[PDB]
Amino acid sequence: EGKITPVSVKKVDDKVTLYKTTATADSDKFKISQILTFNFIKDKSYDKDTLVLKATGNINSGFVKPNPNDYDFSKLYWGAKYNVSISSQSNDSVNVVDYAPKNQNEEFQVQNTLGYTFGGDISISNGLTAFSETINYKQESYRTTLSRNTNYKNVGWGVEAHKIMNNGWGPYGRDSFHPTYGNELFLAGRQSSAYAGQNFIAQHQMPLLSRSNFNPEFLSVLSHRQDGAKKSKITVTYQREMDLYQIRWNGFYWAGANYKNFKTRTFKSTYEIDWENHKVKLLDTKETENNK
Ligand SMILES: C[N+](C)(C)CCOP(=O)(O)O
Repeated sequence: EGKITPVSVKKVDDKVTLYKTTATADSDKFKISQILTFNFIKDKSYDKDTLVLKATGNINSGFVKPNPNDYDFSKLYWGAKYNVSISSQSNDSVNVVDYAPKNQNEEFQVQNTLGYTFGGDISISNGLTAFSETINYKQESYRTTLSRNTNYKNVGWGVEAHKIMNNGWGPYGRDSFHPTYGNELFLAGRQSSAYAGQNFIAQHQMPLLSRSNFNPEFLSVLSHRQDGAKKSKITVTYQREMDLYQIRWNGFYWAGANYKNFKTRTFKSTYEIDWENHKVKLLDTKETENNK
């Protein structure tokens, strides 16, 4: 649910003209917000039309705190992985050619610059030309990877829990497991004389992405061959994988268990890109849930 701004035009040289329009689609229910800025680059010195899409917005973590009254067993849900996907769903003249980030990255702050040079050259550099854009996001304790299904018409990224320190313990991940204590990701004490509901570390000691939200900044470059249809379809998906983290007292010690992607919340928008008129039109939005 949202709006699409009118198109703004910026004539660079006599060769290049930039056109921009921003679309916003939201899921109030899942607390996901997609802000999509389509930058069309018309370059007379290049035999292809270029589109630089910047995807920003918000994806809530889906965090659910534990019931403090839980005595011997308790659980909480946390935002373990954020997935953003872009797909060219029609028109064989259109392909996904470049993107940022373009490689795995576990730095606390991801910063990249994408530049377009007169003549068609796309360059991506680390840190913050006829056109330029940047991506900047914080992902402390998490790691960004390029989705396995990335190909000539598809690009995706995953921002997943990676190296999470408890106090000085760790690092722990979605898969860590101690032969005795299980996954200790958010376990406060192995022998705590406490209610289970009160034996997790505090929210402020957990990564911001795990208990708050993720503010994505991703860039995808689509190329149009200048032959065939002027319009094409594109889908943009924002998703969170929520893990069920639970702790239990067995009479002797505390042990933890993390169920990976136990709950999934997904928001997908479908737009029709009009490469001739530098506009986009919302065709559909779809909210989908998975609950194991
Ligand atoms: C914090 N931890 C539960 C992951 C490791 C053990 O801590 P502790 O029970 O020795 O205080």
